Amino acid sequence: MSALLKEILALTVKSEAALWKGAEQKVLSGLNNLAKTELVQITHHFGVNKQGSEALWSQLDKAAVGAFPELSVDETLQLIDGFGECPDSYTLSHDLNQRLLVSWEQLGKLNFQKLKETNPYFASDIVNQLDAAAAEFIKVRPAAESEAGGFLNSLGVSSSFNTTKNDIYVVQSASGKKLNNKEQREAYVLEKAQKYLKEDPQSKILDIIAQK
Amino acid sequence: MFLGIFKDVIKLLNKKVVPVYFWFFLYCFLSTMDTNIFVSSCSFLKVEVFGKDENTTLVLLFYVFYSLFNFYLSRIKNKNNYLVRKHLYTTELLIELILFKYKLIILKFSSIKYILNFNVRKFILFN
Amino acid sequence: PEDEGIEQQLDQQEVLLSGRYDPKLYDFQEGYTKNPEDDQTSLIEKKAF
Amino acid sequence: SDPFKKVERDYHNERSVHKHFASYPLKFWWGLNKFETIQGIHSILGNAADLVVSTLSFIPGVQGRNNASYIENSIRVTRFRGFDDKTQ
Amino acid sequence: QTNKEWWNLAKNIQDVKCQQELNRYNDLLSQAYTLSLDNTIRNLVFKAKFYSWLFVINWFKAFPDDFHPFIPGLEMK
Amino acid sequence: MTALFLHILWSISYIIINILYIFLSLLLSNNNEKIKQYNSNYFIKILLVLFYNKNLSFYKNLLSEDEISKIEFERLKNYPTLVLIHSNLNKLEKRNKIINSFINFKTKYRFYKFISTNFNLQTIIKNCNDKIIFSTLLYIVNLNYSFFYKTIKNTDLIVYLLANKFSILNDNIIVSKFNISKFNDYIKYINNTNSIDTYLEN
Amino acid sequence: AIRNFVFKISNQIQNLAAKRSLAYLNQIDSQSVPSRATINMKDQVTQMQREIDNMANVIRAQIPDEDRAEFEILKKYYVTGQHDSLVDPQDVLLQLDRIQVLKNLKMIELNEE
Amino acid sequence: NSGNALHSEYGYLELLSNESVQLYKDYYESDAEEDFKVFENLSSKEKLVMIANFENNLLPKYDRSEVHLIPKRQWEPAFGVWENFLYDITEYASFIAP
Ligand SMILES: CCCCCCCCCCCCCCCCCC(=O)OC[C@H](COP(=O)([O-])OCC(O)COP(=O)([O-])OC[C@@H](COC(=O)CCCCCCCCCCCCCCCCC)OC(=O)CCCCCCCCCCCCCCCCC)OC(=O)CCCCCCCCCCCCCCCCC
Ligand SMILES: CCCCCCCCCCCCCCCCCC(=O)OC[C@H](COP(=O)([O-])OCC(O)COP(=O)([O-])OC[C@@H](COC(=O)CCCCCCCCCCCCCCCCC)OC(=O)CCCCCCCCCCCCCCCCC)OC(=O)CCCCCCCCCCCCCCCCC
Ligand SMILES: CCCCCCCCCCCCCCCCCC(=O)OC[C@H](COP(=O)([O-])OCC(O)COP(=O)([O-])OC[C@@H](COC(=O)CCCCCCCCCCCCCCCCC)OC(=O)CCCCCCCCCCCCCCCCC)OC(=O)CCCCCCCCCCCCCCCCC
Ligand SMILES: CCCCCCCCCCCCCCCCCC(=O)OC[C@H](COP(=O)([O-])OCC(O)COP(=O)([O-])OC[C@@H](COC(=O)CCCCCCCCCCCCCCCCC)OC(=O)CCCCCCCCCCCCCCCCC)OC(=O)CCCCCCCCCCCCCCCCC
Ligand SMILES: CCCCCCCCCCCCCCCCCC(=O)OC[C@H](COP(=O)([O-])OCC(O)COP(=O)([O-])OC[C@@H](COC(=O)CCCCCCCCCCCCCCCCC)OC(=O)CCCCCCCCCCCCCCCCC)OC(=O)CCCCCCCCCCCCCCCCC
Ligand SMILES: CCCCCCCCCCCCCCCCCC(=O)OC[C@H](COP(=O)([O-])OCC[N+](C)(C)C)OC(=O)CCCCCCCCCCCCCCCCC
Ligand SMILES: CCCCCCCCCCCCCCCC(=O)OC[C@H](COP(=O)(O)O)OC(=O)CCCCCCCCCCCCCCC
Ligand SMILES: [K+]
Repeated sequence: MSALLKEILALTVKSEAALWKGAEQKVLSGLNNLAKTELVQITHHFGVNKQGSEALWSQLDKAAVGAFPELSVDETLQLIDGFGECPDSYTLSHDLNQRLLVSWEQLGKLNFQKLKETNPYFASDIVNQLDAAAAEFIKVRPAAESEAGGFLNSLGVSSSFNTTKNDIYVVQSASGKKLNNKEQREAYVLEKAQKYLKEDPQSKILDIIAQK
Repeated sequence: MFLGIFKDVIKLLNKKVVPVYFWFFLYCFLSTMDTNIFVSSCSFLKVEVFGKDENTTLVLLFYVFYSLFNFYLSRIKNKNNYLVRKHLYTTELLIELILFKYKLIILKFSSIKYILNFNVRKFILFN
Repeated sequence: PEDEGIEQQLDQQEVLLSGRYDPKLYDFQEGYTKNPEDDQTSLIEKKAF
Repeated sequence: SDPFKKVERDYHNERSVHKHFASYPLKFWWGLNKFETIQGIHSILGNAADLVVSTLSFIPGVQGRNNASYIENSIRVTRFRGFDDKTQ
Repeated sequence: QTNKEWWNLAKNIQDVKCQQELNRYNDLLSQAYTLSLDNTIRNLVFKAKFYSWLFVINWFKAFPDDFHPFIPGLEMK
Repeated sequence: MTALFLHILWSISYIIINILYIFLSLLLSNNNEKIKQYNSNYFIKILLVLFYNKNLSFYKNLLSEDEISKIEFERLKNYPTLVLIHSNLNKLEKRNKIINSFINFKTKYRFYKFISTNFNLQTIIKNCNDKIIFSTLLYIVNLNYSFFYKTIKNTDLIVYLLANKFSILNDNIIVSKFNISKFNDYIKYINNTNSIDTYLEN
Repeated sequence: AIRNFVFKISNQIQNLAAKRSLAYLNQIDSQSVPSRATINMKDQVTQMQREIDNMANVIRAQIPDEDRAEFEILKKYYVTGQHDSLVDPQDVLLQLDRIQVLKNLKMIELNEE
Repeated sequence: NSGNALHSEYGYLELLSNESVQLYKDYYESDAEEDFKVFENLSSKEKLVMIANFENNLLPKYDRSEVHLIPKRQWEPAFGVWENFLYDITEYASFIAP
């Protein structure tokens, strides 16, 4: 158990073809013997080191799906990271991606709820920061609508939350460092847009920036 | 364009802008108790509910039933989910209560004369 | 040109430099008081004056 | 129902207790008519309601107020005349 | 020449460097005149006389809010 | 009830204007092409800003996308009560189009890696896992800026917001939003804004 | 004639409005009366804002430490969260209830100790 | 667009008060009977008094009054009283007024 995990760690660090083959066979045979924690750790280690046979990953996908309900937050994060940095030829069956997608969204929603309750200004602070340098059309967006039902939704009329959006954003650095000028900000935005375009040629970030 | 105006009139009278409750209130306001269909036939409402100068017993029973039902619904709703935007009217009431609680604190620890002078100065600046 | 702005500056110097308004010649007082009392204005106001 | 019994006069009924304790906390808001501001608010609402009735009077069975009639003007105008909360 | 109540109010009031700004707190600083007394009949009579006389004497003073010689301010702070 | 009172009076004004609009159209040249030439007039723009909504037939096909956007922008900027009336009228749309995103785990993680590499999520949220912060930020964007998904790709919008936010400074910043048209905001705004800080670039 | 006269009225009105709105920037008016009026308005505004803060400070000092946390929440909301739509008052209410839960627990302990 | 001042218009005013105090110190530099410590921590009224005597010596000393030409729209007899009147109104609100 502990020795086998250390052996996998050492072999992965060495990054030798024969060692990877030996580790792949050993883990594949001992998947049932190893517990959920060991399976998650080895899956994470393989992903970060970028090695593993397609059959091994396919069987790991089956194991993760079967044992998914008994996973903690740390276990879920490690599996997400490992399956994120997985070999390219690892087209997964349409059960694990759904589980990872659902789990990741739930973690974000729960984190948002916990942060908002602890500090009601958490959501407001983020939105102001995002909208500080945003374009005018971005600020023109409508407001949130009340989805609650009842008399106001069935027999009454509920006034909308939209109000005038002519506001001035004053940005001040908490640390006190000098802020970037308009030219510097434009260069920063342009550089990021170019990087995103290279990763995704179909991105329309150029048009979005050009709009305003 | 006559069709366009007619469609606009229908939309302006839509439920989302003119509540059906307003129409029901308007119908009750315009019609008498003998012409109102909702109550002319029903003798209980026309006599036992709205016909008694003092109906404390029935009023109390109705309020108790309504209170328990709404307490149950609110408890169920809070238990199930809470990350749902609430209506503006309910939000404003909660805002006013929180402001009122703070205002009581200020009044408790501050003099009436100081309050009056501060408010007068603030009003003068606003003008 | 006899510019309005420049001429106003020049006449101000002419009036003040005429010597008729020398502070040495005047004993500044409140005036409105029943009894003769010196200027009661604040120290900053005197310097501004 | 039987409204006739209520109409019937009775020594005990007339001198009995008509208003009970529960009604006092529920009906004490009627004393706000003392204030001129409250009287102004109610008059404005009444005038606004009359205007709505007049505009919608075209439908059969609904007749709005006529300014010619003296009774309608007198009652609408003298409702709060001489109001005194001290005298029962 | 002040009391603990005024000092407590004065220290809490912070970031004020102008007498005109402090005069805006004159009513708040007036709370230092606690004049604590019981409401016995003799005291109740004295209170009525003392405050009525205090109103009359202030009328003869006729000082404005700007000049408050008996309300300690910035200099003592 | 105040909103209903404003809506009814606005509705009565809207009906009267349209009746006048029809009467003028029938009396004058009665050509839509001629009418469209005056959409840039000073007063015509005010009339549109006053009585134009996407859910009504008034100037249904006589305005272009650019003109409509400008009219909406002007109303949303310097007309509080009109925005209240028109915002309520917008409820009649009942669009209620909710669309999910990041269906494929592969794409979602790749987008997360790019954001993590090019940006420091610790600034937005402190003492939290990067993946959790990434998921939280996506939820925030969906709640707030989902209006643009009809035309703007979600990934592009998220990158644009992140790039602009970090352009100001690659560190924690404090943002204050004020509406100088309002008395309370203006007094806070002038009080909080100092010339020395602006000169020092703080 | 008529058109020129109308413009002359407009020219004087526009000059009057421009002076009435931006005379505090220049020194055209001797003694800088509009400039001192503008400075006075800002001083009154800043003092009023500072006076509100000072009033909170003195109450904060006198408030019992048990409910000092509640005072901080109420003070912060009254200054910031009141005018912000993104700040849900329910969360502020929830914080108050959590404080009330602790007070209720302490109350019940004292009664039934 | 408004009679109120913006944030960028207050830093300039603050400099004027500081400049006025400095101008007084420079001119009366060679005066024994002058204590400049009094100018430290001025009151709001005291600052206003100093601002009253502030003077900017880099401004041009000539009168800035001048004449500006705004071309008119000649009356068009082909339109009529109302059409020309509306043309004048929109022109005034659109070009002449701004
Ligand atoms: C967001 C919220 C959501 C809520 C959700 C939940 C809702 C739940 C449901 C709630 C429902 C609630 C509904 C009800 C609420 C509304 C109720 C309502 O309408 O009430 C408002 C009610 C409306 O008034 P009203 O009865 O319609 O007014 C009559 C008209 O004035 C008619 O006046 P009149 O002409 O016939 O005679 C008086 C004459 C005025 O002539 C006089 O001068 C009258 C003088 C009378 C004697 C004064 C004696 C003072 C000495 C001390 C006391 C001596 C003992 C004798 C006292 C006798 C009573 C006065 O008045 C005028 O003409 C004045 C001009 C009117 C316009 C200006 C308005 C100013 C305010 C009104 C009061 C003005 C008083 C001025 C006094 C003199 C100042 C120089 O307002 C008042 O009660 C008055 C204003 C408030 C006063 C507050 C006082 C607090 C204590 C102060 C202590 C310290 C100072 C004491 C000394 C006095 C100052 C020096
Ligand atoms: C039923 C008839 C109704 C009509 C007639 C009404 C009366 C005539 C009109 C009088 C109008 C002018 C006002 C004169 C009295 C002023 C006294 C005063 O300022 O005392 C300050 C005294 C000291 O206050 P402090 O200096 O601010 O600080 C006190 C702190 O507690 C700090 O204190 P501590 O913690 O150190 O504890 C000590 C505290 C402890 O105090 C307590 O709280 C302990 C409570 C124990 C039980 C209370 C009931 C026993 C006393 C009854 C009063 C005498 C009989 C009244 C009936 C007469 C006709 C049959 O004791 C004291 O400090 C001394 C208290 C002695 C003053 C009150 C006694 C006289 C009041 C009655 C009027 C005087 C004229 C009567 C003429 C005829 C007979 C000679 O304050 C009070 O205690 C005032 C309390 C509220 C008094 C309300 C009026 C009297 C009610 C009596 C009960 C009657 C039945 C209820 C129905 C009434 C009709 C609605
Ligand atoms: C509402 C319900 C009923 C009333 C309930 C009770 C009252 C509630 C409200 C008031 C509560 C506060 C009570 C007062 C606490 C103490 C306040 C305080 O600290 O003030 C002390 C005040 C400090 O102020 P400061 O430092 O001079 O600064 C002056 C600033 O102006 C700053 O001045 P200030 O703003 O601080 O002024 C102080 C003024 C603060 O309080 C007030 O201003 C009063 C507010 C309430 C009354 C409002 C009435 C307004 C009237 C107009 C409205 C229309 C009325 C219509 C009436 C119709 C029906 C009649 O204090 C008072 O006068 C309090 C009077 C309280 C009794 C109120 C009732 C009076 C009734 C009188 C009736 C008429 C006469 C008798 C009958 C005649 C006909 C038969 O003075 C002292 O410290 C006194 C020191 C003692 C020595 C004085 C020596 C003077 C002579 C030498 C002068 C030269 C000095 C040396 C050279 C210079 C220096 C080197
Ligand atoms: C004038 C025209 C009248 C025409 C009459 C025609 C006959 C039919 C009338 C139709 C309306 C009534 C029936 C249907 C109502 C439907 C309600 C509903 O589901 O809406 C949900 C609506 C949803 O809210 P939201 O849209 O999200 O807006 C949130 C705002 O927070 C919520 O507020 P808001 O800003 O949106 O505006 C409502 C605001 C009030 O707004 C108004 O002022 C309303 C103005 C009139 C509106 C008229 C609309 C209907 C027009 C129909 C006629 C059209 C004719 C067309 C034909 C052509 C005509 C030429 O109401 C309140 O919240 C007031 C609550 C506090 C009580 C105030 C009164 C007592 C004074 C207390 C003072 C307390 C001060 C502190 C303590 C003082 C101590 C001394 O919920 C509410 O607003 C709940 C209101 C609960 C209180 C209502 C009852 C209190 C009195 C209200 C004001 C006076 C009017 C009373 C009726 C007058 C009739 C003559
Ligand atoms: C003591 C009493 C208490 C109150 C206090 C006192 C108040 C005193 C107020 C005095 C106001 C003086 C105004 C003088 C203006 C001078 C204009 C001018 O330069 O003249 C040359 C101008 C020469 O024409 P042009 O510019 O060369 O153009 C001709 C081209 O051939 C044709 O050019 P185009 O074809 O290329 O394009 C234009 C053509 C294009 O076609 C149109 O646009 C025609 C539009 C017709 C109206 C459509 C709406 C129909 C619904 C009824 C009205 C409801 C009100 C809404 C109106 C919307 C806007 C039109 O339109 C025209 O033909 C323009 C002339 C239209 C005249 C016909 C309509 C007159 C009545 C208007 C309504 C009056 C208010 C009634 C209120 C309710 C009574 C029950 O003269 C005219 O042709 C029109 C002169 C009109 C003089 C009006 C005098 C009225 C005096 C009595 C006032 C009281 C009325 C009753 C109400 C009482 C309430 C208490
Ligand atoms: C229909 C009813 C009408 C009622 C109208 C009654 C009007 C009475 C007006 C009296 C004015 C007196 C002015 C002189 C000063 C009085 C003392 C003072 O300044 O108060 C503060 C004093 C000082 O109290 P303090 O020291 O706590 O003051 C607090 C403020 N600091 C912290 C600055 C000190 O208060 C008192 O001593 C108690 C006042 C209330 C006493 C009430 C007694 C009973 C009253 C019964 C009703 C009225 C009499 C009967 C009327 C019959 C009519 C038919
Ligand atoms: C078991 C349920 C039976 C009834 C079911 C349908 C009821 C629908 C109508 C609701 C009741 C209306 C009664 C009107 C007649 C009347 O009250 O008649 C009794 C008196 C009549 O007043 P007047 O003497 O001035 O005419 O009413 C009052 O004093 C006012 C009481 C409120 C009435 C309106 C209802 C308000 C909401 C009730 C809950 C809030 C608390 C109420 C007090 C505990
Ligand atoms: K200005």
